[PDB]
Amino acid sequence: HHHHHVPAFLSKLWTLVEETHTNEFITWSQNGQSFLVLDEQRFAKEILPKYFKHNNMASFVRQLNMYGFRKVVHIGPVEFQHPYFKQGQDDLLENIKRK
Ligand SMILES: [K+]
Ligand code: NA
Ligand code: NA
Ligand code: NA
Repeated sequence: HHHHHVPAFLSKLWTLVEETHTNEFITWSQNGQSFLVLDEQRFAKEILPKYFKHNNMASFVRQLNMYGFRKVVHIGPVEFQHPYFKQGQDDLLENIKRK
């Protein structure tokens, strides 16, 4: 029920990150506070078509930016975070707003 009013993109993303089957491509990271895409190219070819019906990483990242996700960088893989996108906490998803 936490997903009714959540944009379909975000609901689908959260479920994708949660799904254990897809951890080889995309996983929770930083104690569930961020998520990690292990290889942009592999992810865009093998995950984006099934889950989002396209194969374009820059368009997926543009949607992340639209909802206020940011990149996590060390002081290829890419890591993103949003304060209301967290492991086992889909009750927070309704807080995520568009630009
Ligand atoms: K996953
Ligand atoms: Na951003
Ligand atoms: Na996050
Ligand atoms: Na969440």
